[PDB]
Amino acid sequence: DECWSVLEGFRVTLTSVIDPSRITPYLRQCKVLNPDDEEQVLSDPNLVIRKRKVGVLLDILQRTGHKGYVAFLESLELYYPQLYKKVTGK
Amino acid sequence: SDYENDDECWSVLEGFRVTLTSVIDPSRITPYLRQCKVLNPDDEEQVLSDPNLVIRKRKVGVLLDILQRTGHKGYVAFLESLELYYPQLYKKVTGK
Repeated sequence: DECWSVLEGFRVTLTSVIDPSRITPYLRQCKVLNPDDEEQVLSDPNLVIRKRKVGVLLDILQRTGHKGYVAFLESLELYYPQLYKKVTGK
Repeated sequence: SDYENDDECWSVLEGFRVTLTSVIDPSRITPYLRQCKVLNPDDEEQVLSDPNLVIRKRKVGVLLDILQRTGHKGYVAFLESLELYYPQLYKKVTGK
């Protein structure tokens, strides 16, 4: 049908206002975004932007003390194994 | 002797900060960290939000293209998400 092509006139309005991370959880639960879709939308290919977001993440985790430190290292061992070895001396 | 106590553990990662922040794509690990109970949903939204319009616009464009490929089901779901989270946009694109 024609629903999406009709919405095209509003594309720039939509893209200017929406912060995608506010709606991707809803859309994932609707099963119209698969996990690879969401990872694609939310990923940060620009280094400057990525660095800022990781910095904010580290700051949030730091405020939880050792608990966040341990969970963070677990997350590296799972998703960034080479980074894990570098920061833990293994 | 403990050299990563609650007081000092983060300071030991300080020397790796530039590398950590350059290699990690945060959206890949925030779901796991939320399951470890060290990130609240509010924290995760702070991390993943995009304050730069140019970046936001690209990501929403990518999202819209993915949703368009799911046809009418994606359209209905998308409009519901606007009803809830962007009510003024919902009205605008539906004529209210």
